[PDB]
Amino acid sequence: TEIEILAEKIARWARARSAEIERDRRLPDELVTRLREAGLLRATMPREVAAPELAPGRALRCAEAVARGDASAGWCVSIAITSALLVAYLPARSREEMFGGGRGVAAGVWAPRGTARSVDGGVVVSGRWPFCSGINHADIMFAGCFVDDRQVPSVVALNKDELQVLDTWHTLGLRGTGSHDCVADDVFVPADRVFSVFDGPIVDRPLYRFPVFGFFALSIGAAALGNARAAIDDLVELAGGKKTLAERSATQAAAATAESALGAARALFYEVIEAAWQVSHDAEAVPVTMRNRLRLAATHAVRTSADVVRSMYDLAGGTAIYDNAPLQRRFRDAFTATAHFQVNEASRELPGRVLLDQPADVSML
Repeated sequence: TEIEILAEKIARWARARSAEIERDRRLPDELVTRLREAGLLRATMPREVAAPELAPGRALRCAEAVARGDASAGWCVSIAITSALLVAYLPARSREEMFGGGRGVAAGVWAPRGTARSVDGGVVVSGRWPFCSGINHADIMFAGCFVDDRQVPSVVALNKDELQVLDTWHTLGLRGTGSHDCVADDVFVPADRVFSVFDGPIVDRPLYRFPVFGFFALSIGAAALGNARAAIDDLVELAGGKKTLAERSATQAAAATAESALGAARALFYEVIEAAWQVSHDAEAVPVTMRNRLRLAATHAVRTSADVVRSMYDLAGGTAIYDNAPLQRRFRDAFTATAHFQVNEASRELPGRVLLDQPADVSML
């Protein structure tokens, strides 16, 4: 069957529904079903819950291919396969309750915005989390919080049932991601469903040795990269018959600059994923040096993708300002992705610390 091939087929479906995806701020049910049937929304869950436990380079290649069809759809894949890693941090019994037998699609917001009081058998958590991508089609939301007075934050596995989904996702781009805010109000969480990411996974296999904050950052890079490739596709198709635009010296120098910039960002992206994947098979934890390279490459990929899409948009000139032009949505989507905290310009400083052998807190690298 081959999941990469299914990803490319689903990308073409996402492209054909892209007007409706943006209009409704959500993926159509038929597209969620395709994604679910191909295993893409649970690809990185462990084999014990009937899931592919797909290697991370393959999973990220799948996210990128769907993003080339539609950036919001690919982003949904990115967040679902990142969230799905946390299924490996649940004790066997709550894992089987929420995800057993092919069940459960996860969303996740890592920021520790909740406050959790400890009680008999569990905790009581309240808080509000912005930018919950995929909450429209997920069952479970992993959310970060502080438990009692601890200074190391925790994660609680909430059911969408007990949450209030507010209609707040009115944004420049990535509209289909429906990344609304979610509110918990005195929700009880059994102990079964509270953990620290910093204690490591219950399932101790290579996919879960792969750095989990690195993977999060890389999945945004994958969606950005797939969006940018689609923008170059759009410009090349326009330039042949616009009068021509293609026959003109600045256009080809710019097309050449963009193609080599994107190719170079893409090549570094997969080179560092493959190198970290190899050492994820070794006894010791993946070193800080390797984790540093994953974050460098993720940020570079998102920022280069934005530069590339901006250049294509600019070359299209008067065509791309109109709502019916494909480059306009790529532009809007690319400059929503650059705002994410895992891959913004500020995320260059800590990985620069490491490079310069300076004292650094690398707990979330």
